[PDB]
Amino acid sequence: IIASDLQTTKLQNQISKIQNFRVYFREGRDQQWKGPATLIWKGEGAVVIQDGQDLKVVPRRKCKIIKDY
Amino acid sequence: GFLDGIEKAQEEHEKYHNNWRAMAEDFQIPQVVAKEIVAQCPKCQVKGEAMHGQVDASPKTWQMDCTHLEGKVIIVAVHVASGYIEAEVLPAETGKETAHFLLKLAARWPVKHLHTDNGDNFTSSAVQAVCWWAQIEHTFGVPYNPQSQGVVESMNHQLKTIITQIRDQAEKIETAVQMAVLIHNFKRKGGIGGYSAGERIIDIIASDLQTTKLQNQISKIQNFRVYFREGRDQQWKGPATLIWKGEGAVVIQDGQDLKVVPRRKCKIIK
Amino acid sequence: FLDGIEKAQEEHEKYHNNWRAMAEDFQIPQVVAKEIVAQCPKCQSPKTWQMDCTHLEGKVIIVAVHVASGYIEAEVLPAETGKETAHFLLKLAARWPVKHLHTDNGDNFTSSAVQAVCWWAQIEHTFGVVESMNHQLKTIITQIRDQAEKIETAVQMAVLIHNFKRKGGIGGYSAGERIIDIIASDLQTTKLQNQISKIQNFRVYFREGRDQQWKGPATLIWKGEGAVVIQDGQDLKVVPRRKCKIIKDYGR
Amino acid sequence: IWKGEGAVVIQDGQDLKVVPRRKCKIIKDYG
Amino acid sequence: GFLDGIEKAQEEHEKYHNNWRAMAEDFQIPQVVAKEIVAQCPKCQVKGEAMHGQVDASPKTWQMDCTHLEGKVIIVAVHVASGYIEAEVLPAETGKETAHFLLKLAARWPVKHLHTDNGDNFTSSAVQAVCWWAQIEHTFGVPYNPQSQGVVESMNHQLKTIITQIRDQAEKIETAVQMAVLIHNFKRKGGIGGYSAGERIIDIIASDLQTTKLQNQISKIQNFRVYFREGRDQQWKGPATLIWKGEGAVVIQDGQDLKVVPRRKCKIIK
Amino acid sequence: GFLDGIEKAQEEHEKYHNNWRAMAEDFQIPQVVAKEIVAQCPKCQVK
Amino acid sequence: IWKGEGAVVIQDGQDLKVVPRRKCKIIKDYGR
DNA sequence: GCTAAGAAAAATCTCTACCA
DNA sequence: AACTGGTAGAGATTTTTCTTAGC
DNA sequence: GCTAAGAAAAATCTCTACCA
DNA sequence: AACTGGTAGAGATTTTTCTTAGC
Ligand SMILES: O=C(NCc1c(F)cc(F)cc1F)c1cn2c(c(O)c1=O)C(=O)N1[C@H]3CC[C@H](C3)O[C@@H]1C2
Ligand SMILES: O=C(NCc1c(F)cc(F)cc1F)c1cn2c(c(O)c1=O)C(=O)N1[C@H]3CC[C@H](C3)O[C@@H]1C2
Ligand SMILES: [Cl-]
Ligand SMILES: [Cl-]
Ligand SMILES: [Mg+2]
Ligand SMILES: [Mg+2]
Ligand SMILES: [Mg+2]
Ligand SMILES: [Mg+2]
Ligand SMILES: [Zn+2]
Ligand SMILES: [Zn+2]
Ligand SMILES: [Zn+2]
Ligand SMILES: [Zn+2]
Repeated sequence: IIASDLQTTKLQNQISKIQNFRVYFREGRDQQWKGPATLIWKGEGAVVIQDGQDLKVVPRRKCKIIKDY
Repeated sequence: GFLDGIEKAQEEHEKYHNNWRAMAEDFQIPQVVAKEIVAQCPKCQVKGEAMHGQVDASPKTWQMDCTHLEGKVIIVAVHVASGYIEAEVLPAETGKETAHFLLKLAARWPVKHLHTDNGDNFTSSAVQAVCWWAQIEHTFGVPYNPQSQGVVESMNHQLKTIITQIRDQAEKIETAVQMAVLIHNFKRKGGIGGYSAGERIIDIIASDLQTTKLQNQISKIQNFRVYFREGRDQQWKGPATLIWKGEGAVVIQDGQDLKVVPRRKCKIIK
Repeated sequence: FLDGIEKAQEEHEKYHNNWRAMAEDFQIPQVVAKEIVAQCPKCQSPKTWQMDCTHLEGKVIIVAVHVASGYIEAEVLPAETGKETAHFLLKLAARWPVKHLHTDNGDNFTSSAVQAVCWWAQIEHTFGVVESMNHQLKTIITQIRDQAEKIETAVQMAVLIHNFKRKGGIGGYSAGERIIDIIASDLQTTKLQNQISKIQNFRVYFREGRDQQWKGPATLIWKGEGAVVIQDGQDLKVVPRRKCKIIKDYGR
Repeated sequence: IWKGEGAVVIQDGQDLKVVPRRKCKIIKDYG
Repeated sequence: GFLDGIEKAQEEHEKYHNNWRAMAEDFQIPQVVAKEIVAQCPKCQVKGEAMHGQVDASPKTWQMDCTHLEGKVIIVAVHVASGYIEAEVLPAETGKETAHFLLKLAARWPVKHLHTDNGDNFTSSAVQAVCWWAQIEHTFGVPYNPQSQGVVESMNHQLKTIITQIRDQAEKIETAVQMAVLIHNFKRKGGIGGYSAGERIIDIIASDLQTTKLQNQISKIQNFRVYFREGRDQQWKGPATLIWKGEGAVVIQDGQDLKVVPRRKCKIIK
Repeated sequence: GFLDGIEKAQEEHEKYHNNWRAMAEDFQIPQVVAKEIVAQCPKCQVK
Repeated sequence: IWKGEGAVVIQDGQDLKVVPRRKCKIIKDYGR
């Protein structure tokens, strides 16, 4: 009972430290910097982010991705 | 110690928005802590990561755009792998004329992939119907990012410089556009092979067809299955087709995927 | 090497092979094989187009055909004057290499506008395949007529079906594959001819075995890392580089 | 060496490598 | 031969405007002749030589410009060697207010050289009168070339980003401009010495004064005249002052010009 | 961010006097700040 | 006090003295 | 007769503006 | 979760080619 | 007691947008 | 004949510093 709780907390710790990133992006006709969003997919050249239950594709030249220590 | 310095640095950044070198020198905290104080601020974070991507350059990809010259509308298509240009003057910038231009282009050359921006004539039901009938995959760029279509905007620049060079030899603008297309395609050399654009599109399409037929004839008479050992765990994967054996490594095909495996981790079976 | 050159000369003396086949079979370079063909007395078009006008549903269809492959470019004209014919010819010459044009003695084909376009684009025009291609295109146009609304759409859809969907002939190819193969073969021949003239502007003095006197001026054919192929006395022979001296020749 | 559907095997200076198809140009290069 | 090829290449370029690689391959002429055929054409020659210059960065040079923000007029001056900024909001873009701004700047700091563009407020009789009274040399840039004043346009960019960072802490725009000047001058570090802009202007001006006084005291007690031999002809030039003698070369002053002469070509005389 | 982890690690060491690798692994803070939290305590010693 | 390429200046017993680097071991101190 | 200096000519590398 | 800057010319630097003086 | 592997932390290098 | 692009931040790669296992 206790051992399964320890193993579950270890696996959830690894899963929580894999892909919890924040994205600040720049989009629109007047290109303003907008708030945080969640990274979904990251390819070379562009990223797919989820912001306010809307999917957007941003080039990596117009975004900043913040990790966790 | 520096824990009270960390609290003072948070108050100071909340007022003045220092960068990390100013806080790490004024309050004598380490640089990881000052970098975290700046990185947890939303009023900062206004800068991108300073790189460029690379566009798709397959042997059947075309890019398309519209430009303006003397109150007319020119539409330009470019073959990406060679630099080969087709261009025309439209009476209007509607979707019907863009669909007719795309249908003539597909009737002349093999088109399998089209890349455009998000203009109103390209996001149209007529263009969608022509792409459905002629079996073309249409992709659009990220909005307000002209670097996604870099080749056709570079060719907009080249076409306009040639038109100002030969402008006084024609009466109308449409004659001058077709003369500039001829000068670009056949009278300018230099590039990958020292070619012009017409010689390069002939070489690219002919080499594509010849190399598919050659490796069809090669693969239909093969033998020598290969069993190989790879992965993070030293497992054994299934039947792989040997393609080429070199002095140092071998080339195998597994699940229509090509892999280069060294000679120690594989065995050939007749 | 020299065994391959002698075998290629004997085989050409029997059967008169071509230079691509001899270069692939006997494993010699292509400039040597081209010289073997060029020395034979018994061994000595990719850019010609035909144009015509036809009628359909009160509209004028103008058709150009590439003769060596059967490749088609068509259009629908607003009238049958010489200005629209000159504009169609200028577009065709802008997209494909056109050097020889064959037409009939029509009015719009014999005009000052067509004459000025042929002068600017350097085309040889001759007045007298297109009729067979017009009949085949019109059978396709009546076959796919109900899939389109206008006549220009049906014309371009029939051009696509003719060029890329109908296969036949010897190997079973369409017309687009045949025109690209023909033009690529001509491009290979012209590039090799440029290399041949640039190499053959030299001259070779060679020193034969067990002689200390230099021989006559032999023309250079091929220059390798360790071998040199020369022509002398209507004979080809291979001399190594340690007994050769290559000098420029000014014999225009 | 081999041209696949989404990858190309090339030999560059006695080094075999696998490049994507969209990053290659295959010529015969008369010259 | 290729002499008839040269005549054909001239006719062909007159019609089509080929580049030199196309003519050198089609007509088989050498590349020097084809380069000359292109270089003698006026319809070509539309391209610059692809380099950048470097601006004057003496320790008493200032650059100045005007920018716009929310319907106001900001005027910015920058000290070039340190990056030190003064900025204000003007009621209008006339020459009277620009002359008053320049007079306050000259009353605060030592100004000897001013560089501006060709705006109407800078090419003015009031600015000319202030520069005459305060003994400032005014230079103007090449017209419609903003790269001549590169430092002050870079600082226009930095000032606007800081103003958007601290905008919600002030009511008016003038308070926000002065808060941004304080944040730039004293709260941002990194550069030549790891300094801010205020520490760097203090270091530059203080080191200038100290090094002049030190070498005045050094040069007033010198001796050791030097006779040296240089030039394309092995001549002898006149009395030169020895400044420093190093292991390998010596430093001499001749006609207020500094020269580094090796030790073989000189003799020291007491 | 780990600055809230710094405040929580200070409270946790004031109660239980943890070692520095334990605080660095549990609160996800760097090792320099964890050694400093141990170093400012008069009863403890980083070893 | 000072760490040189070959010398080290230390304070001990209200006295300053110079010890060479071959007879010294420098360790971090956590004595806040 | 053979080598090598010296200059001409060709090839390769870095960097810029413009494309709504 | 499946996207992306590129082209061509102007000089600068390095390498290859060609003629002739000298032993 | 001394060395060295391994990881954390700091320093240096390349490249981008924006400034009418 | 006397003029001229620059600044600062985001990652990537390399170097220095610090703790601990092992002989
Ligand atoms: O800024 C443009 N070019 C200049 C440029 C470049 F080419 C390449 C670069 F790397 C940088 C550049 F600055 C440019 C802008 N737009 C369009 C263009 O085609 C276009 O070339 C376009 O069609 N649209 C439609 C889709 C939505 C609406 C109409 O706005 C956009 C705006
Ligand atoms: O294009 C400008 N900046 C952007 C920019 C840059 F900063 C630096 C770059 F390397 C490139 C850039 F594109 C710009 C233009 N002008 C003036 C500016 O100050 C100015 O910054 C200005 O004052 N004048 C006056 C003098 C005559 C009239 C009024 O037109 C000019 C126009
Ligand atoms: Cl767009
Ligand atoms: Cl100006
Ligand atoms: Mg567009
Ligand atoms: Mg565009
Ligand atoms: Mg200005
Ligand atoms: Mg300005
Ligand atoms: Zn901040
Ligand atoms: Zn024959
Ligand atoms: Zn020209
Ligand atoms: Zn404690």
